Amino acid sequence: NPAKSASARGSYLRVSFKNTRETAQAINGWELTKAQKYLEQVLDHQRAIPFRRFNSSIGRTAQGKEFGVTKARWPAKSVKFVQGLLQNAAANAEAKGLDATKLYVSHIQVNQAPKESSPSHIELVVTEKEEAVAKAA
Amino acid sequence: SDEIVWQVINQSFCSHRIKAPNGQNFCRNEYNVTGLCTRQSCPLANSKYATVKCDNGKLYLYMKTPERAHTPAKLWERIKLSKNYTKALQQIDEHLLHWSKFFRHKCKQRFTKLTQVMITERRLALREEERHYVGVAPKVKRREQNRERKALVAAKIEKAIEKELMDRLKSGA
Amino acid sequence: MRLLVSCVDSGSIKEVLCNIGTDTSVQSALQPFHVAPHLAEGLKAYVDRMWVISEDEAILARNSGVVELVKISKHLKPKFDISEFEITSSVSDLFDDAKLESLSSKSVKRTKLVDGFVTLCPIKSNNTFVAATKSGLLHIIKKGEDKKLIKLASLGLKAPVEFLQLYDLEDYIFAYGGEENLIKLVEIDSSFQSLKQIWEAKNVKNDRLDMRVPVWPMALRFLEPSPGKTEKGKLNYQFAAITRWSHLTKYSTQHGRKPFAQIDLLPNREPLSQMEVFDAKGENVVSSLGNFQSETFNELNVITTDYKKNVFKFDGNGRMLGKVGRDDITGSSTYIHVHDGKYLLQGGLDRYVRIFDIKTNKMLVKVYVGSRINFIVMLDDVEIE
Amino acid sequence: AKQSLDVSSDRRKARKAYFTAPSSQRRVLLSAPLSKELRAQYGIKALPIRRDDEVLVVRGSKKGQEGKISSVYRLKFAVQVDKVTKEKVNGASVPINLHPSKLVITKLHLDKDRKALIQRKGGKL
Amino acid sequence: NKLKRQEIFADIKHEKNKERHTMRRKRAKEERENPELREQRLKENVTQTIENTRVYEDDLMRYFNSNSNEPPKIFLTTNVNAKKSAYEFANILIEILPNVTFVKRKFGYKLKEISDICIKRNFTDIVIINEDKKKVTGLTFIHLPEGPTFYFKLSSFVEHGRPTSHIPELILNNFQTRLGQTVGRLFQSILPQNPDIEGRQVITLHNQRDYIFFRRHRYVFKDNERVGLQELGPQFTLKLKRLQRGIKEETEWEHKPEMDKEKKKFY
Amino acid sequence: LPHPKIVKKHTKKFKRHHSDRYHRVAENWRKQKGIDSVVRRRFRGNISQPKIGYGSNKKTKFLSPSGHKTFLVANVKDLETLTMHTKTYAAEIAHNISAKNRVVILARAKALGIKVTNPKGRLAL
RNA sequence: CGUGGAGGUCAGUGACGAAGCCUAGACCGUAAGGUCGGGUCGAACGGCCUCUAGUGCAGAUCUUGGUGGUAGUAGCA
RNA sequence: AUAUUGGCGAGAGACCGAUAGCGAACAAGUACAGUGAUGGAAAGAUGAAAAGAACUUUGAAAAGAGAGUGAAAAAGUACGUGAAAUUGUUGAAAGGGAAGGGCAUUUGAUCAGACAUGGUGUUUUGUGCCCUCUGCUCCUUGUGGGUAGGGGAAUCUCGCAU
Repeated sequence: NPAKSASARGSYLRVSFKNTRETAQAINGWELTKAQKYLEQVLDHQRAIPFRRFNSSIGRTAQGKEFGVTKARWPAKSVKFVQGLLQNAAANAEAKGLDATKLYVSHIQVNQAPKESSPSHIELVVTEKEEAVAKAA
Repeated sequence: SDEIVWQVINQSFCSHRIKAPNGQNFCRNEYNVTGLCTRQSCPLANSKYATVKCDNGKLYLYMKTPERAHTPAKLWERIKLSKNYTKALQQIDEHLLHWSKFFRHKCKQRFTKLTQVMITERRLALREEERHYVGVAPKVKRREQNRERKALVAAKIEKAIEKELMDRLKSGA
Repeated sequence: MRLLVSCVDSGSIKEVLCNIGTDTSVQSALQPFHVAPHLAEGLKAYVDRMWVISEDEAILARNSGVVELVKISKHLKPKFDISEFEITSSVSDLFDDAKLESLSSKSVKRTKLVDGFVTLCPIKSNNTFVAATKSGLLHIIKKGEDKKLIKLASLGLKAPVEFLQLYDLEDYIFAYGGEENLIKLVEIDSSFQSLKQIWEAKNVKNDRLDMRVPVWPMALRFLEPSPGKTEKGKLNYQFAAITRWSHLTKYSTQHGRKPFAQIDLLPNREPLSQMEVFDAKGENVVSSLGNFQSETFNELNVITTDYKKNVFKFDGNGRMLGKVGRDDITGSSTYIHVHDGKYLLQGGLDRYVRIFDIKTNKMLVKVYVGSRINFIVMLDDVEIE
Repeated sequence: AKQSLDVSSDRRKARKAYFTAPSSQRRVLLSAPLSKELRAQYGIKALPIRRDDEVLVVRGSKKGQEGKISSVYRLKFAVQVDKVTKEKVNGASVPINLHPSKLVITKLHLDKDRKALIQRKGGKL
Repeated sequence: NKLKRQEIFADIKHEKNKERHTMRRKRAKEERENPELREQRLKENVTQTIENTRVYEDDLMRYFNSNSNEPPKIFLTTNVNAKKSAYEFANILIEILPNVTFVKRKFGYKLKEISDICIKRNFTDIVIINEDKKKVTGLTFIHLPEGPTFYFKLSSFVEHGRPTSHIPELILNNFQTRLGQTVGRLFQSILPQNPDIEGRQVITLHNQRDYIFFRRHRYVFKDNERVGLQELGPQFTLKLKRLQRGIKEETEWEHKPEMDKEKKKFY
Repeated sequence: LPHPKIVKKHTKKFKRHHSDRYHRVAENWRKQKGIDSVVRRRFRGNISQPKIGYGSNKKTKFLSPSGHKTFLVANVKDLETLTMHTKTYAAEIAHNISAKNRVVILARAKALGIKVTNPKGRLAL
């Protein structure tokens, strides 16, 4: 339901496409708080991003073991854009009058932009996770 | 002549043929018996030529002599055909006296199908159908599709129920 | 101007007091000086037909079965003189609802099939009236010298009757009709005790499909009698009628019992009602009743109502002349009238009174009443300062 | 049909012309007609339109709105009309561009040379 | 030219965004000093939405609509020869409307003859659903004697609640117009006036443009001023057309896309 | 009609060789021409090529499932040529005929007894 | 069988949506192809009888334009 | 009288329709490259009207989010239609060192699938182009066409509704 979601686009972004595909997918379907915290931890080298498609010559680390992968890296610039976005999406939702505590990145998505440059659009979309229910006899 | 009208219109253009996908041809000359453009079936090649038409509910037997070729206005020579199908067929056979069994019959035929289309009354008495065809214009099929998405958004039903639940069960305790 | 507005959902009369140019739909525009409810007698008893007699006297008819006479009185409340309404006397129980609920073994469509009055009009300065009902009953009501009404004679007609129209072109008579109940001419006596059917209409020859053409005349007017040699045996009565079935039909009795011209006004045989005579220049061409004062059909022009939202104008030949307020009316129209020949009084189910100028086809007054209007009458058009 | 040889019928030569017509040629190209009352008082169909004349608009969304012409923006072949205005969301009034063939003159702005224009065309003031 | 323009109204839209955003920082800095000046931006500078800029009796209740004294027996039916989806719509109406005796429509029986049947067996309402293509579209609500009679265009429909057999609470939203509180005056009647509170089910009828939405829910409370709710029942919309006044004869309203040219109005 | 049982002979589409491998080469049938080609030499397992034997029974040709020959009707005059062949031809209303016009072609064809192959075209309820 | 234009014709179709584009959609024709429904769309187009031609593509280390894998690789002294 | 790819000015076309047509429909012999003689592109279409998105909000900036104008932003000065390659997301399916193809079926998902409703033979009535009384008019041959006024069904299925 659109009355429940807030989106935040960003376009023509001078970021490596390939890295973004990763940090996005990494964060796909996470409770916004646990999600934002995780991007701090990649910044501090606590946790790494499970690179999966575009991953040739990524040096294996234990931090990959969290996910199911051996290869994983810490990319700054990418994530810098993605938490920049999430921060925005959060604020959109607060204008829309939502519960931020239930929130989660329902659909994030990244596709290339016009061009040498290699720029890239991003659109993440966050949603209230709907619960709260009861019955009678 | 006629055998020289035919083979010109037959090939070299009878500017009222319909080529069916079938290959079949169809003289749409509002006068012919069989809808098909065919020698001894086109009212243009052939010079003696009959038909039934309707006008109102009045079914006439038009006939075209070859005497009258000089004078294209008084070409057809029509006759009201009774309206008891039984007398009507006898009515027909009377006039066709001594023509090509083609007409002699194909007219009886036209006559029938046209009569068994006084079955419009059968659609128009047992009408009263609560349906009637509505055109969908594709402008409307936007204004009435792109405006709902906007209403829903501007509605926000949840916050409305939230209001008119709290505001209900604060004065119904 | 001043108006008497028949209401149904409150069941009353609303007094309308405004200027020319008044609109209840624009806030920056003119607001009407007064709008007051009077005689709120409920949804079960609403006024069908009114008659205005003079300055301080008007006669009504309710859907309970009643016929009321009301004295009007003016007083003050800038410097506007509103009206007070007081029922003098009432003649009650005049419907015969049982005659209807037996006839319509599915005629067309009405599950409750309530009886009302079709006409409330004078007969001949006379103090004498005629009220006709769909049940077939005609009631002759006279106003007594003591300002108290008395019913003189109750007469019966072959129901159902959807209209009745008198004849006041001396140069007593009337003509009536309803659903599958053809147009018929009735001469009545000066005692009002005797009715006689001088002439009955014949329906036209079948159409293409040889089906019978439906007869359902909704309204009729008269035109001043035919000139020429008056044939013996045949009567002289020119009168046009309208049907539900989009037929504007035109009968001259002198010519014959079928109408000389049955004319379909619209496609699909659209439902039509109310035959209002008007002139193209905003003039009066008609009697106090409403029949056309002319010896020929071709000078005649008619405003009519449909059951969608459209109020049409036609000539005596069917040529469509123009929709009235094609824009502003959105609901059905119940009641149209050609006041003075220079104004229109339209107000249907969209619950607005609309006053239209005849000449420029332009809305003058739009007044929200909140009830479905079923009748309007103007009283005066003198402006207020 | 085209009888003279001096006149071309070519669409290319024609459009080009109209879209490059200098201001004075354009002056003629914007000819409102006169309303039926003035076509009788003046015995003439149509004039080139100037500033402070009254106009009533026929065709378009601004149907039956009458005004008094503000400016003949001849560059854009249009006539900004006072009161016939659109409202932008910042509250600022913006003048709608009507076009002289869709307007109609209700009241003229008479001058010496404009009186002489009517006298030229067969008028009677 | 194109490529001048393309490198102009790019740079201008790079000048303007800076100038715009600078203007908001120097705004935000003196907002930390003075809150009072911020309040004066919010009196003057309006959002100007479509709702802000909208363009501008008890005897009725028992005679035309159904009331709290009777059980409203209601006669559901489908359009001649309808398919699975139509019946897949019946069951939705069977759950939500009261003593709906669904019936199959059996050709002929024009309409007045139907009324005669429904007078006899003594119904309150006729409700009739239609399909053009394999989708449900039209929905009619006729009141059986006299007959104030509506017709609607469902747009939406869909299918995680699994509702109880407790009777659901009504709510209605935005109806200032008298044509509105006639449709308000419809549904008030056509759905139950029973509701048992316990079971905590709520059917809504929020109108916001002229698009009337309809949803069902499951409200639950916390003593901390807020109320949660889970989606239940069918998704939907309607749109009024007609209003016939007579059983079918006459009109009153009838949507024409002539409206829609208006961008506001609403009813 | 008590039509014969319509034999279809070959129901699969005759695709072009390799129209599956390359996106440039199209599903529109074209003969192979290289003399080293297997398709042209009709080796086993390789795609079936259109030959004249697949030709349909002349009695049943053009006949649609309904057992009517398709026939395009533009307007209500063109329809009324089949006044005599309702048992044999099916009035395909043509694709560009509008909404407002169609509803009229359906009125007649229902009345005449012509089975329209494509009703519910543009039309709703 | 198909494409651009010409003459002729269908008192042809057409903002109640021409053409184009899609389409896990239908029909026809051995096939070249033709027709229809649904979606997008926004201003012109089609059959028939004949004319005419800068007329039909898988390739030419084709010509131009656009985009991949190579690769986040070699690489940034 | 004849010549005439220049110049000055017209009128034309079974010509081309933006990778065509002059190189060039547009800041074109322009930008640009070369020491120089020279070489030399690419690039058309918002909309009817800028009504080009006010105002609130997130960000030092780049862009977003609400909200609105417009018939349409499924028309945003990256602007008519918007193909294909190719790319992301989601859903389904398959995957033990090859995939796509042909013949045939299975399963899964999915799409169609009559505003079909009579036909015939009888029987009540009621009407009309029916019977019958009186006509009026267009024309070419009897085997004519159009259309009024009355009356009447107790004869008549002649038609059509019940």
